[PDB]
Amino acid sequence: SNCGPPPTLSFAAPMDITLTETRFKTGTTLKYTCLPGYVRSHSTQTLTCNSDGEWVYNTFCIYKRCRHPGELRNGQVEIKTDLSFGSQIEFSCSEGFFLIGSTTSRCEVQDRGVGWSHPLPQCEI
Amino acid sequence: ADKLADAYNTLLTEHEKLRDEYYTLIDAK
Repeated sequence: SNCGPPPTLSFAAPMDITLTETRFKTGTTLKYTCLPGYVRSHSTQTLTCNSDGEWVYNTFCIYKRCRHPGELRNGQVEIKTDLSFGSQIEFSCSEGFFLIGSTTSRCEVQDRGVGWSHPLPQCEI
Repeated sequence: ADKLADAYNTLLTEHEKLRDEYYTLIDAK
């Protein structure tokens, strides 16, 4: 009847109670917080220990979404996946227009939020 | 995706504004 350390998470870290003992009461809960790139998903950002030595939670943090970076005059901003954290958008020009600058951008953590890694390109000539 | 971009971004800004406005509340009991 005993669960060890919490599993560490990709999406959230614990709210600092670092003065922690080797295992945790078979009914204890754990207040968490979203990591950079993620926003709070459910009412409950928490882990919990059940009667039989396991850790259990619902994923309470989801990829934050970027702004759409606006029109690309004479080009095409193409969303591969989506516009949320970790996802790439591609730039490409039309007709005779060549593209100058980055051909990709990725929702990266920026400030306390989430922006595009590379600036928009110019679609010119 | 010229005006749909504008629509999305706006929605986002609201949703973002809603997101934590809601949460800052449920946090604040």
